[PDB]
Amino acid sequence: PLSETKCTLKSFTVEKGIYQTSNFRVQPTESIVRFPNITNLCPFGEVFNATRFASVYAWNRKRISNCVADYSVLYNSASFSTFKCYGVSPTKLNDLCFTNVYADSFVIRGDEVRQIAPGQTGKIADYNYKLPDDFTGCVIAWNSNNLDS
Amino acid sequence: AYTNSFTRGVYYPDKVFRSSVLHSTQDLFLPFFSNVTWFHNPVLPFNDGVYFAST
Amino acid sequence: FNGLTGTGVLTESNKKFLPFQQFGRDIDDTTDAVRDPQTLEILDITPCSFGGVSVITPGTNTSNQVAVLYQGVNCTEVPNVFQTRAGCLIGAEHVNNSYECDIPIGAGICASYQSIIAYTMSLGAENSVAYSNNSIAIPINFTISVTTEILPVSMTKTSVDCT
Amino acid sequence: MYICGDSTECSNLLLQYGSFCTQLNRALTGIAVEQDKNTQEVFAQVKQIYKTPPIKDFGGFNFSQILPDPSKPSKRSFIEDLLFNKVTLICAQKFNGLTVLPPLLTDEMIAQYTSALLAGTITSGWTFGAGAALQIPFAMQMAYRFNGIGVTQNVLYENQKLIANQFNSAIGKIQDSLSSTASALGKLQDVVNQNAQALNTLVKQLSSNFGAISSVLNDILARLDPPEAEVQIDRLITGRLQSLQTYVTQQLIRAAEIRASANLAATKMSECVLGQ
Amino acid sequence: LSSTASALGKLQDVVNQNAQALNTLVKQLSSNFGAISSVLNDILARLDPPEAEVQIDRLITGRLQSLQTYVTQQLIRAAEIRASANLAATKMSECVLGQSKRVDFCGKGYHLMSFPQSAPHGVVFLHVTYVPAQEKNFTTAPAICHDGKAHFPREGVFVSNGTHWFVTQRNFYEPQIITTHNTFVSGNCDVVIGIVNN
Amino acid sequence: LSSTASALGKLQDVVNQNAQALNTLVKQLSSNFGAISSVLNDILARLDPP
Ligand SMILES: *[C@@H]1O[C@H](CO)[C@@H](O[C@@H]2O[C@H](CO)[C@@H](O)[C@H](O)[C@H]2NC(C)=O)[C@H](O)[C@H]1NC(C)=O
Ligand SMILES: *[C@@H]1O[C@H](CO)[C@@H](O[C@@H]2O[C@H](CO)[C@@H](O)[C@H](O)[C@H]2NC(C)=O)[C@H](O)[C@H]1NC(C)=O
Ligand SMILES: *[C@@H]1O[C@H](CO)[C@@H](O[C@@H]2O[C@H](CO)[C@@H](O)[C@H](O)[C@H]2NC(C)=O)[C@H](O)[C@H]1NC(C)=O
Ligand SMILES: *[C@@H]1O[C@H](CO)[C@@H](O[C@@H]2O[C@H](CO)[C@@H](O)[C@H](O)[C@H]2NC(C)=O)[C@H](O)[C@H]1NC(C)=O
Ligand SMILES: *[C@@H]1O[C@H](CO)[C@@H](O[C@@H]2O[C@H](CO)[C@@H](O)[C@H](O)[C@H]2NC(C)=O)[C@H](O)[C@H]1NC(C)=O
Ligand SMILES: *[C@@H]1O[C@H](CO)[C@@H](O[C@@H]2O[C@H](CO)[C@@H](O)[C@H](O)[C@H]2NC(C)=O)[C@H](O)[C@H]1NC(C)=O
Ligand SMILES: *[C@@H]1O[C@H](CO)[C@@H](O[C@@H]2O[C@H](CO)[C@@H](O)[C@H](O)[C@H]2NC(C)=O)[C@H](O)[C@H]1NC(C)=O
Ligand SMILES: *[C@@H]1O[C@H](CO)[C@@H](O)[C@H](O)[C@H]1NC(C)=O
Ligand SMILES: *[C@@H]1O[C@H](CO)[C@@H](O)[C@H](O)[C@H]1NC(C)=O
Ligand SMILES: *[C@@H]1O[C@H](CO)[C@@H](O)[C@H](O)[C@H]1NC(C)=O
Repeated sequence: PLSETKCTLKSFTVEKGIYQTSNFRVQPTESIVRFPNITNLCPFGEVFNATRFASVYAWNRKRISNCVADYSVLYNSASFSTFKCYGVSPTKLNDLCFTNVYADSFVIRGDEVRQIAPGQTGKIADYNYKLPDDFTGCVIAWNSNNLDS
Repeated sequence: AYTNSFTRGVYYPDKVFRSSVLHSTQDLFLPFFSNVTWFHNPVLPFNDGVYFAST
Repeated sequence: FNGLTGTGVLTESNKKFLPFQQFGRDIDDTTDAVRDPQTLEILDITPCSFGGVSVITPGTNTSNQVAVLYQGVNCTEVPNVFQTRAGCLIGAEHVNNSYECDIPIGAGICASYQSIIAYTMSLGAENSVAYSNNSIAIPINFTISVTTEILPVSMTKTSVDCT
Repeated sequence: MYICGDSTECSNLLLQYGSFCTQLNRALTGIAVEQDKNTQEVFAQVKQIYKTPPIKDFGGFNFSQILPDPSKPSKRSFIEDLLFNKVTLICAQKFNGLTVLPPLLTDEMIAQYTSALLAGTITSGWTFGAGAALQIPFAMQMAYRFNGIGVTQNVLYENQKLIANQFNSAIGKIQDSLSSTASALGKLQDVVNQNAQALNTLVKQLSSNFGAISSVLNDILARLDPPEAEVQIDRLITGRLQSLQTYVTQQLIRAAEIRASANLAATKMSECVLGQ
Repeated sequence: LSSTASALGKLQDVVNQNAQALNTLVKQLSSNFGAISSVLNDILARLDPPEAEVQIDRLITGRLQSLQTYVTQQLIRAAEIRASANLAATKMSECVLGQSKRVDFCGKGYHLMSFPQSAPHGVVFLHVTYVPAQEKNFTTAPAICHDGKAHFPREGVFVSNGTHWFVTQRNFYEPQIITTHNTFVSGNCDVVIGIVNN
Repeated sequence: LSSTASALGKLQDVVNQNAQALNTLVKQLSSNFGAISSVLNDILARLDPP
């Protein structure tokens, strides 16, 4: 403690008195994690497997809840191309526990794929489908040149 | 048959527990000392929420 | 707890919840009571001890040993222990005498060299004047004393530019 | 602790802002150490500690309402008890680093100082401030105090009973005024309210977005990439620094006037009680 | 004063505070403040006006906050120094140029006079004070009545060494025989408490 | 009093100081502060929200 006092006073001589050096914290151990009892596979697999899509004038809306969502298996897949996930991290999807999930699926042309992003205008962006000024999940797009082509 | 609903329409806004604290909140509450349209099977408007007191 | 990450020490809570709450709080936002998602009970959260550290030294020139005081936590989890009303100090021998004392600590307890002893300060010498309604005390001799005091009037004049 | 709650890389980012963690602590330490000298200067003016004699022959005056009472928790008198009741072990700490330090001078020694001063004034006149205590009857002290304002000393020695009765009635009348009027102490309550509201505002300002995504560090840290979370961890430190600086500045400004009032009170105690 | 040092604590504290404040201010000039480097010449030399301005803005705002804090602290310290100077001026004007009757203003006891002396950044006073000692206690009496007339003392107090009565001043022991030159009559000795025959 | 001027130094100095402080507070409204324009009415209607 005398060495700490000499450090905090930046001198080799200290006069009689009471001095403050630092503060301490009790190190916590034995971390605990709790979770509910829900146990059922989620139908997002059939959402992504099945490809019967619509277009912009009528975009499908699906509700995803009461699942055990696994994004790591989809993340490592090379079938899809663009993740570019805003808000939450693409790799940190498995350590935060969500409240509700919204799914939208449709088909768009290749010159407007970049137009689907918050805080920007365009032609099909500002007139047909706007993303709000805050984070809303993220968007995944992939090339299909054998079904609708 | 208008009636003065004095101080009815107070509900817990959130699923949180508090104690001995004066909490200021903002939500769709029924204004105090309002007038309610007594009725007696007509279609009625639903603006943003209906306080359906009944006997 | 279901995405709620928090540090603290848990205890069997004594407060009561209505069947529709999930967690309580207090002034501002201090989550204290939480309901577990599986076994359906209630546990309250309180901080574990923390505080600053103080060192009492009698001067390097005089001696080369010091005392360590912990403000906040009391000496139950700190891995010549003495407990006071303001933290606890280790390294000082408690005595049962009162002296007009050196370096103060707090709540009337003050420690000084003698080998670093901590005690309760004494206000001063106690005497009782023998009051009476039929006697007065008159001085017979007088002395002339000289007293000094220092007062500052100004400091250095400094100017600082911007560009 | 207040700015970066139990986080590591938050301290790493804070280390790039110079040393904006020590001067605030130094100023607060100076305020705390000065608040001890403020109390030490006023009361600690008598060298010894006198106590009242068992003799209660004061010529007619009744001082039992203000002298210390042995059958009390801290040997306090009636007026001190009334004053204490009219103003509204170690667990004090939060998740913010708010700490309250106990004063050096406990209430018992303050009461002892006041009792010593009262006993010296009663049983030694005004001679206990210059040299040593010189016992003298109370009646002659009152006569000299009358003589010091122009009125001759033969007025008191022939109207002693009337003055004793008037003083007793005046002493008795103050208890009702203190007990009934709850708005008498309008000067010892403003500072407490101001300090409490300032601290409440300081602790309440934490839950603010400040333009970031969330007002809590842990939730942001567990969601964003550290390569990208650098900007979002920022815009939060820069506001808390401003809040703390404003609080410290206001504390200094309001402590200056308290110190001035303490100096005035010390002057009043030195000049009006020890002498005339 | 020659040998015992450390009695000039106030001036040393003021000088140390000023020096520490200035040192901290000059030391604050060497932080990144979120930029790339702590010197603007390097940033200008390694970059171009297109984007070199952001780091410059960060450095400017940080230095501006530091300067503002230093100025505020200096203002507070100057106000305190002004208050101390006012107190010193009042003391010098009232005690040096005259005599003080208020208790415990200049010195500890009955004030006599003072001498001022200079200092590196202040002033030092040398008060001369009067203090009694060698006390002796006697048997007193408020007033003495002769021939039914209650004489009171003009200025002083009645005392007795055991057999005789004298009148003496308050702050010294100079016995004087009781005569009609320093005692005045008022009424009759039937209402005063403490009347003693003489 | 009626002949010598500048005798009311303290009051005039206080009034001048207060007026100067208010004036220099008012003047700060037109500073660019690093934006694209000093006034806000045009800046809100000229650029996109981002
Ligand atoms: C449709 O869902 C099934 C179910 O997971 C996927 O089947 C996997 O296919 C790969 C490659 O053929 C196999 O290596 C796995 O073992 C299969 N898993 C299971 C559980 O059978 C299939 O890939 C999905 N189809 C598309 C187009 O994504
Ligand atoms: C020191 O801290 C310990 C930790 O709790 C205190 O222990 C308990 O304190 C509560 C109230 O503070 C008492 O009601 C309990 O009886 C205490 N338990 C025990 C086993 O002592 C302790 O009181 C604190 N103070 C001291 C002097 O030890
Ligand atoms: C004053 O007269 C009294 C009479 O004896 C003496 O002072 C007191 O002496 C008693 C002796 O029992 C002590 O208990 C008291 O404490 C004394 N009073 C004090 C110290 O105030 C003494 O003879 C006379 N005083 C002097 C200085 O000679
Ligand atoms: C204090 O004064 C009282 C009264 O003036 C003195 O004592 C009185 O003496 C007479 C004798 O002439 C008695 O009749 C009274 O009863 C006494 N009264 C009291 C209260 O004692 C006394 O001598 C004086 N001094 C002291 C020390 O009491
Ligand atoms: C001096 O005043 C006190 C007041 O506390 C008197 O003590 C008693 O006070 C109560 C409540 O005020 C009264 O009802 C009693 O009559 C008081 N006297 C007693 C003996 O109990 C005390 O008596 C007063 N003394 C003198 C000499 O006036
Ligand atoms: C009190 O003082 C008086 C005056 O000083 C003393 O009276 C003197 O006593 C001596 C004793 O031998 C005589 O020679 C003197 O003539 C007396 N003085 C006068 C003026 O006559 C008295 O003795 C003292 N009493 C005590 C108890 O000390
Ligand atoms: C002072 O002397 C007078 C007269 O010598 C005293 O007055 C008389 O005292 C006696 C004895 O107590 C009484 O019987 C008389 O009634 C009193 N009056 C008269 C007219 O004779 C007086 O008491 C003495 N006082 C003192 C304090 O000694
Ligand atoms: C309801 O409306 C009627 C019509 O204006 C009004 O007279 C009455 O006071 C209202 N009731 C209230 C305000 O409680
Ligand atoms: C959750 O599951 C565990 C283990 O199967 C069980 O002990 C617990 O009671 C369950 N919680 C419920 C049913 O609320
Ligand atoms: C150390 O302390 C001793 C005793 O008080 C004193 O004589 C000596 O001068 C001190 N030395 C220094 C360097 O202060």
